[PDB]
Amino acid sequence: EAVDQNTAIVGSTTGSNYYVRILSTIDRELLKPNASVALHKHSNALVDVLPPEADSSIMMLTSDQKPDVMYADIGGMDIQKQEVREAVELPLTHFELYKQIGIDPPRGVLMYGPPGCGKTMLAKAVAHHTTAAFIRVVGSEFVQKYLGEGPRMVRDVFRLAKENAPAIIFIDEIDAIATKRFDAQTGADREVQRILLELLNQMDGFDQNVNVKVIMA
Amino acid sequence: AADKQTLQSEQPLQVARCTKIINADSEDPKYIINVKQFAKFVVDLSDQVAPTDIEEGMRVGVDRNKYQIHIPLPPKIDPTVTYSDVGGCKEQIEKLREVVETPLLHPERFVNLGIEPPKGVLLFGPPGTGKTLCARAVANRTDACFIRVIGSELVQKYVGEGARMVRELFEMARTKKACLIFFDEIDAIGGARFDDGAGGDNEVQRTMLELINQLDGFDPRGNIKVLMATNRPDTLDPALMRPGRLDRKIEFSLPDLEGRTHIFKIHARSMSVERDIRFELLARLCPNSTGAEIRSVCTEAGMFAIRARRKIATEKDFLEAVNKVIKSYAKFSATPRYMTYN
Amino acid sequence: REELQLLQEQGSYVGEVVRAMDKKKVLVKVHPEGKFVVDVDKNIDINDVTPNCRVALRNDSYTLHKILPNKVDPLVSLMMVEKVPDSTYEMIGGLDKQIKEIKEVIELPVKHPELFEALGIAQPKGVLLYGPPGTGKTLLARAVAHHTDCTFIRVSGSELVQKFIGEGARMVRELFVMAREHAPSIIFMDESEVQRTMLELLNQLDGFEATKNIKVIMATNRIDILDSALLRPGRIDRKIEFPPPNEEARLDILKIHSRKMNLTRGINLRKIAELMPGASGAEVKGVCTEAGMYALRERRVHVTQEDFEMAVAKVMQKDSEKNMSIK
Amino acid sequence: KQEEERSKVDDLRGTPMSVGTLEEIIDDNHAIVSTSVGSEHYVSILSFVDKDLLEPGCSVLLNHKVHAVIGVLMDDTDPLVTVMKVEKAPQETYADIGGLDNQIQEIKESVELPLTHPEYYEEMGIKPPKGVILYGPPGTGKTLLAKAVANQTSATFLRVVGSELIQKYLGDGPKLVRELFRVAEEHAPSIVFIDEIDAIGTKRYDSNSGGEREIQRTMLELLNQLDGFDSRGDVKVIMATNRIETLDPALIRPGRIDRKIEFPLPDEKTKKRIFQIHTSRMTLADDVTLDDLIMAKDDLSGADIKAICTEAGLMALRERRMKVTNEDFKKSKENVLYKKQEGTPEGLYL
Ligand SMILES: Nc1ncnc2c1ncn2[C@@H]1O[C@H](COP(=O)(O)OP(=O)(O)OP(O)(O)=S)[C@@H](O)[C@H]1O
Ligand SMILES: Nc1ncnc2c1ncn2[C@@H]1O[C@H](COP(=O)(O)OP(=O)(O)OP(O)(O)=S)[C@@H](O)[C@H]1O
Ligand SMILES: Nc1ncnc2c1ncn2[C@@H]1O[C@H](COP(=O)(O)OP(=O)(O)OP(O)(O)=S)[C@@H](O)[C@H]1O
Repeated sequence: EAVDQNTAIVGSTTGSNYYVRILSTIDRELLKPNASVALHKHSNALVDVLPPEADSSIMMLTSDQKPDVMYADIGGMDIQKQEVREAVELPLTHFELYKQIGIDPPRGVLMYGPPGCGKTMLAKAVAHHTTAAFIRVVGSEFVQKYLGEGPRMVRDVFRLAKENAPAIIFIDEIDAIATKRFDAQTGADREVQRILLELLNQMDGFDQNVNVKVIMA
Repeated sequence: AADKQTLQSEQPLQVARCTKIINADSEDPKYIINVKQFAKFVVDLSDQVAPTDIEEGMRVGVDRNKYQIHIPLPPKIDPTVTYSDVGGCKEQIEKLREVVETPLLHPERFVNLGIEPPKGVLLFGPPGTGKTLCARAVANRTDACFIRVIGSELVQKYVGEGARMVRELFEMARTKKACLIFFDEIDAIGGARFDDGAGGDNEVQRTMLELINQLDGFDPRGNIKVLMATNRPDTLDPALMRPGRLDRKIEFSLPDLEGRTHIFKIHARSMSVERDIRFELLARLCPNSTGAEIRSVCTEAGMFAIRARRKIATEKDFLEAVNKVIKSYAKFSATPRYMTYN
Repeated sequence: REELQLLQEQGSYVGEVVRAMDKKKVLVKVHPEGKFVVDVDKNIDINDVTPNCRVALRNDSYTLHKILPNKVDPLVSLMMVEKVPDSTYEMIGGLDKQIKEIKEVIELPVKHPELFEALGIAQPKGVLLYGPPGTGKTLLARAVAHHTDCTFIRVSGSELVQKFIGEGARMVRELFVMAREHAPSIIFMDESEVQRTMLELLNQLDGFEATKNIKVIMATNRIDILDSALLRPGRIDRKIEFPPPNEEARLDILKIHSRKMNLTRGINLRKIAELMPGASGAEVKGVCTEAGMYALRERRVHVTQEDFEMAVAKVMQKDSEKNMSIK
Repeated sequence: KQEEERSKVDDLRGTPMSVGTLEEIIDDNHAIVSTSVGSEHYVSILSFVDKDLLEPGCSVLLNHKVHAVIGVLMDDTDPLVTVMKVEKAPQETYADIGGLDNQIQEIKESVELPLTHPEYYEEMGIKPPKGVILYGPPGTGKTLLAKAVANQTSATFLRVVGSELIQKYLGDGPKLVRELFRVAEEHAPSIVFIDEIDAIGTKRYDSNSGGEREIQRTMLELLNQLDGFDSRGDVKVIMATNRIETLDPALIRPGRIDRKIEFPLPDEKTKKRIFQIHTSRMTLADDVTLDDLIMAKDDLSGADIKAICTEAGLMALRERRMKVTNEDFKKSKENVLYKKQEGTPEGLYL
């Protein structure tokens, strides 16, 4: 927070909190959130402010690690393939075919089937075809020690997501981290509770322009 | 300002950080210290101290700049440690008479027959049964002496502090003749050497080793006897089940009926009742109970004797006392209320 | 600009004063640290020491130097979380007696505090709008308390249930400082620091309130079986459920989510609402979207009724399955 | 003069001054000081302040640079003592006899009569009850009967909530136990009341240190202080809960807590009086029969009756009606209980 003209309060990554005289260099409104700011080693004063931060631990693979798979490269997933195309790529260009009919933008999706139907293969191909910023994570690293840790992971993904674009961002896990059993005080209940409440409370029903189709399977 | 000038002379005289001792090397002082919070350290001393008294389980003076050892003391001390009716259980005091009284009376039956004197007992029985009474009922005949020690009194948060109180109890034991420390809850004191790669509840471990050391072996006991109480001979050590230490295992359990009549005598005579009443009917009304609960019964007949102004307890006072405790306070009131029987 | 060697000594931090005492000393308890008693500067008073107001402690000799406003500061961290200005009344259609209950519990303390305070007590504080999550409950509550426009600032109060609540929260009453300095606002929550925060709610909302009850609301799912130390009737006054919406409400929401579409004349919506089994709020919207998807795969601009019926066949079948009527 | 001696004591002090928690007497006036974080040189004490005000191991005024003891701590006005030390003997002994009458007699001849006349144990050689857990279903009268004995008294009453002892600092709660039992020691013959200590066992926080290793230490200080040593004598302490599952049995055992007292949710023969008295101070269309409400809820507490008898009047006065219709009682009771499910089962005895 800021007390007055060009003098403010910053916490730090050193552990404690400080109250600092800040320069006239940074524009007087660039300090609304707890934004990534720069201080001095010795004498602790603001020099610059960086608005984004916090990549998602691999950050989208960035270049090439799309497994190079086409539509017909998939052997036989035609309803899942075809409908994912209908609900991913056709919305991505034709926002207005959803306007002259008047329908909705998209959200996540659910898959199922026996182990060995090429379950990640569709995600491989749709990552290959697209243009967007395919941020991926996986599920079973969500179960972690500190308070709201995986919840902080989900919000890092969402804040970075809304920072980039409503482009396409991806998660692939449903099973055994988010079962429907809310009601058991049986182990890691802080973690089970924060995962379930995080999934629902960041689901929110909608965010409406972000993170196209978290595919769960 | 009664000493203010000398306080302006102690400003160049200041040393000795707290720094509890973990352990040492051999052949040399070479001790090992954690401070409190930071780290660990393998230390060596300043020269003008005694390397003798820097033993394990202690917190020494330590320099700021060189961490060299300065004078210890015990900086963790003193708040650390919190018979006419001889005749309770019957077959027990006689084995008590044996294992305590017969070494403390004659080395005639023992050394001449070629046996060692039985010095320790493993009591076992449910709680509320009179381990405390028989323990202290030893101390009519010895001289007068007794000390009582619960096991979980030694749950204090420093290494060897419990071992330091083992030092304290064994060096108070030899000061006095024919004395009785009592032990209880000897499971948390430790009989089983549970270990995997954790390094946790180890003050118990080294305290238990200190217990085996000072207990039996290396100048044995003499005119000191100590009873150990439990519900189990199951969670002990085979190093005090070393067959010449704790070898009797006096048994008792819930009293029969007549034991409860005797406890009725005991907690009838020591309070304000009338001397015209019986107790065997009450003894029938207590199929499974303890003499501690007989104390509760007598104090509850005293509660009825408070309710009305009664110092001469009727039979009805103890009737409604037992009816209170075993049927109207066992859980609420309503396990009876059907005939089917009478 | 030459003054900026003043920068070069002191990041003189925010100080934490419980209260002052006599003899020109205070009690500063520094931000992750302990009690350090010191002397004060000359340009602020012992009189200027407000109870639990932060100060600007220089760290030269811990000279108590300046006193700083804004009084808590995890505060705007929560005040920069609410920020959902949603839509209007006409896309609600059917929980209308619940809207009149929302009138009774919310809008009358907005309009007339002393027509319930003329009765002699405080006002109700919650409705516990439980049910299947997402019947438009967001849409309902956020819209109807959106049009009051200045008396509902939906904190959401539990999004980091482990980090907003206790990990920076004093005794989460930064929320209550918000409730008092934004006296027209409303607190919205989800689900033992939660239990401690319940106990400070009970320190406040048990008849000890500045700005009238404010309006603390949580709505749970899956079965109302949280820990029952919250569930005494003198902890949450009213309790309102959300039934599955009926043929009238499905018809009304069907007109709602069909209106904006490119419409074909000659349709019967009641038929579609009769086919629906009373699902929880907006499978109306599911049928509308999947009929738009059938129009998307095909190429049309008129959305006839048979397209909606194919979407009914998509998102109404399973549940299905007969040779099972028995009962 | 005195001014120069005072100034020299003030300049023995170095203006950044500090505070640390102690352990033990070091009898010859050189000391050693833990801080919060405990860095402990062989310190002195500024020898004009009284070292012997205080027992071993308590906060004093320290220095930052040579760490030396400077002054006695301030008698720190924590938010507890204003609540712990009960100011007035408030109200509400018995506005209305006929709520319990079973353990009113019990709490009387177990708390008043041993204490207020400590001469019956002279005759009969009996020890007083030190701790009695009054417990039962939520909304019975435990807090009420606590206030009842708190006004109807001749002893300095004390009232403690169980979440008062829960602060995030290290050793804070044990110090609060220390000052708590100083308050329990240094008034009078006193009646301490403790409430909500079943809300302390399966309980962990975020404004907190290592959870199971924090209030284990605090409740262990309670253990070592309450009915340990520091001779009991005549100090009345009453603890109250709703449930018993999270209770460590180390405190439930005798020596520490003698009598165990439940409370039944009452019979209809007293429900008629409790419903009447909760409806005694309002206007009501007297044709309506509370015997429906009295017979209906099979495990009612009195908070149920409280919320019913007030909320029916609230539903009537909601539309400004002085007197209450029976379907306003319907609306009231079906608000108050979530799913008023006491009909069949049963219902069909019948
Ligand atoms: N239909 C298919 N025909 C041929 N090869 C396939 C097919 N599906 C999968 N594969 C092979 O398996 C890889 C992808 O399989 P996955 O998509 O990972 O299946 P899966 O996800 O491991 O199954 P799950 O997730 O455990 S249910 C491809 O790179 C191919 O080598
Ligand atoms: N066999 C007995 N004969 C006489 N009095 C008895 C007997 N058993 C119990 N009592 C009485 O009940 C009390 C039992 O409580 P204590 O012995 O003081 O504690 P305790 O629970 O027995 O100790 P532990 O658990 O056995 S080590 C005795 O002090 C006597 O007052
Ligand atoms: N004079 C009285 N005699 C008998 N009962 C009364 C009397 N006055 C009030 N009551 C009842 O006693 C109840 C007291 O409620 P409490 O015991 O305080 O509820 P509670 O605080 O939730 O208890 P907890 O859950 O253990 S904190 C009221 O709800 C009344 O119905």
